[PDB]
Parts: sequence; C-alpha cells; structure tokens
Amino acid sequence: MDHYLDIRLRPDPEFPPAQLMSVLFGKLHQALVAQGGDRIGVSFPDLDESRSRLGERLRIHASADDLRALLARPWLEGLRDHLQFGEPAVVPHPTPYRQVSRVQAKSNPERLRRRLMRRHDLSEEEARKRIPDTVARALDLPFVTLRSQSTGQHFRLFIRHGPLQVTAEEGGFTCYGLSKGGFVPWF
Amino acid sequence: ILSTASVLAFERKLDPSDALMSAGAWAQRDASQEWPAVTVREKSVQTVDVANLPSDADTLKVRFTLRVLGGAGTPSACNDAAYRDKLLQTVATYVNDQGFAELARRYAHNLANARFLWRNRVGAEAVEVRINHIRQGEVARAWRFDALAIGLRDFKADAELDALAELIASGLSGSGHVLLEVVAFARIGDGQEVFPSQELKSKTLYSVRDAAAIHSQKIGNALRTIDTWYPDEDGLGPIAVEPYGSVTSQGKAYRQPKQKLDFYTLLDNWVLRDEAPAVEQQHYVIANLIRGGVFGEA
Repeated sequence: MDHYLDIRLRPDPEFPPAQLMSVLFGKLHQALVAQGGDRIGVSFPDLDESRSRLGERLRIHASADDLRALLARPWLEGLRDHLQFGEPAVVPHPTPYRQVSRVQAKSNPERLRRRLMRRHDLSEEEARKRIPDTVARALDLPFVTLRSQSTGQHFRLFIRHGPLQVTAEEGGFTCYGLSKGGFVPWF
Repeated sequence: ILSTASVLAFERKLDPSDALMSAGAWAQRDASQEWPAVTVREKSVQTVDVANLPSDADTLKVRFTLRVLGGAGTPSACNDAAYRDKLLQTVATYVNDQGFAELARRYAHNLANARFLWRNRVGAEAVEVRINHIRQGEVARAWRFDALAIGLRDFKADAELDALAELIASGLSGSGHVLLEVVAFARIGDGQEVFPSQELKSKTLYSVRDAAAIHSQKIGNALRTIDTWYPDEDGLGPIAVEPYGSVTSQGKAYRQPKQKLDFYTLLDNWVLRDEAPAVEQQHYVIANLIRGGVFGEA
C-alpha cells in the first residue's frame, strides 16, 4: 500500500520490548479480525537478522482511511501509554519490496506421530519408527508469543522477512498482517 | 566532624499487603464481594503453573490494603546520636519547607493508575480502581478512577487525586492513621490469562490459600515508580525509587555514583556537609527514606 503508520515501543522499566511487541501484535491481530479484509500488512523496520530481533518498531501498511480508523479503535486502549505514534503518511519512493510470511515448523515430532495415528491407524512404535526425533526443526528467526482465544495454547509465531524485490505483486494478507502473497515497501 | 552512622535501618513506610486476585464479570463490580478467587492450576507442557480466569469471567479484581505510616525520617536503628539528630533536623526542615505533597501526589497517581496490576494492565480493555479509606472499619471516603485515563507517564492534576494525595500526605506526616483498601478491576477478556507473582516443575506461581496473588513487595515496587528526576535519556518514564536507581529489565543503572545523583552521596551532602540539593533530588532522597532499607557501612 501507499500509506504507512510507524508504531514504536516506548522503553519501559517494567517490561522488555519483546513482551510489549507480542501484546501489540496480539491486539493488532484482534483488530484485523474485527475489521476483516486482506488489505492490511505489517513490517518491522529495525529488524536484526544477526541476533534474531524484531526491534522496537512496527510499520503497518494500509490505505489512509484504514489507518485513521485503526487510530481511534479500542484495540489501542491500554497500550497508548506504552507506545508512541507517528502519522499515517505516504511511503517514500523508491523502495525495495519484501514479503512478511509466517514460518511454521515440525518442532513437535510427537504431534506428527499423533497425526499419523489419526490418519493411518498405526501404533506408537510404528509412528516412532516412521517419525524419528531428528525431524524437529529449530528456527533462527525472531518471533512473537501469542495466546489464542479459540484454543487455550500459547504459541511462538516465527516471522521471516523475505528477500528484497524491486517491485510488488498483488496478494492478500491474513488477519495477522502477514503476507499471503502481498508485499510491503521496505524502508 | 559528624561522620555518617555505621548502622541505619529505616522501616518501610507505605506497607502493602499481598494482592489477592479474584475474578468475575464486568458491570457487576459493585457486587464483587463474593467473587471466586483465581486459582493456580497445574498443566503439562515439564509441567508449569498457569493462572487463568474462569471461562465466563472477563474481569480481574486485584485487592490489597495499603497502610501509610508516617514518621519517615526517623530511623529504626542508628549508632551515632548526633547523626540521628542531624538527619531528623534535615528531614524536619524538608517537611517544614514542603510537606509530603509531591511525593504523595505521585504515590496517589501510582495508586490511581493500576500500575500494581503489572502484566494484567498492558492488554486490558478498561481498568477501574476503587480506593476506600478505612477508618474504624467501615469506610471514610471512597474514590473511583479510570486507570486508563490516568497515564503511567504523566502526573496530571485532578480534583479527586488532590484529595487522595492529601490523605497520603496526612498519613506520611504522622497526622493521622491512613489505611487504604485498593481494589482494581481489569477487563482482560473471557478466560484470559492473568499474571500473579512467580515463586521458586519449572514455574511456580504465588498463592496465599488456594488463591493466586501478587507479592506485597511487587505492589510496593509498583507504588515506588515515582522517580522522574534521574538523568533522562531514551524517553524512559518514571522508575522505582532505589539507591543507584536501577532497572533490572533494561539492565542499566541510572543515578550512577560517578555522577552525584545516587541516594547515598545526596544524603551525605544533605546531612553531613549541609549541601542541600534541588527540590527534585531531595524529593528522591525522602522517597528513599519512605522506601526504607539499610543505609550504612561495614
């Protein structure tokens, strides 16, 4: 999109930036379910690939009316004293483009064993011989930790910012602001 | 010569209790005396202790009592009699120039915004704090604040907050017994996770009697976040009043002893060699004396 809003974490004595980053991402996800649509995507400008850090900025990309609607909604109630806003402003030009997609992994071999039990009626030893322990993949990606409201689990949502492309293509976003095809301007 | 005392123990003024967290539904906060307590239940991940609301409850009621004592400059143990007399005279000239007025304004602010709701506040929808002054057991004066309208960063003047600050002033000056019952409701959501204090199977949560709770020292550390007079870079807000005023989350210690802004050099300049610092730094010194502790050498 052509408009962006930069949301920076204020430094807090009581909270690390990753905790406030996760809470802001969670309330943003609830705001995108409350809004609907696939037109709104996010980006993390001070990302550090070396230490796997998301920084302390979130850059949301949408139209201008969407950003001005999201300024005055109750998804920022309780977070306004931990954050500072810029203005919804036009993206500078030219900028490279990159994708912001969630990267899931097979980090629980036992869950895949239970899936093979449910789909092939096998046993525990058949699943453990068919799925060994070496298939687990640990990620060198920064992440936010959310709690679901439908189910009662807490999960690390790992994020990877894709390679820089000189142009953007058409694609929608999920209700997490993440790329299901769409691209955001990286600056 | 008047060297500093070899022992000083200041007793803790502003005594809080352990903050009992219960649960219920919003819009019936006025009947929240028989609300079921948030229980610490164990679950398997290793096993951890988690604390959630009930699935039909969207409000966390954290309740504690706060006792404001008064007699702040008087130490509970002190070797040198002349040092004790000089420090008592110093605090007496402080209270004579200015009462516990800015300090109680900031303490009343940290009671007003529900900062003692530590992690139960950053994702809340609407927070309401009710503060009852309890005299002879029933009530003496009732307060009610929108804790999300009152920010964590700005100490803004208010008509009711002036009254609560006058009450904490009359407590800290020793001119009256002050006991405040501080409840606080937090719209977190149906069955959302609450965050009681954490004990030392990896994670154990604090519970008093089958009921989750925040430690009393955590509530007291949330009340002490009034220090705005440290050398402020980075846009950080108020910090908790400590000697060599440090934040363990950021890993950085402001008011370093290299500069002359820690508690100890300020107190030694104010008491021994009569170098009275600025009004803000002496507010910080008196906030340390209200905090209490062991200030003395070996």
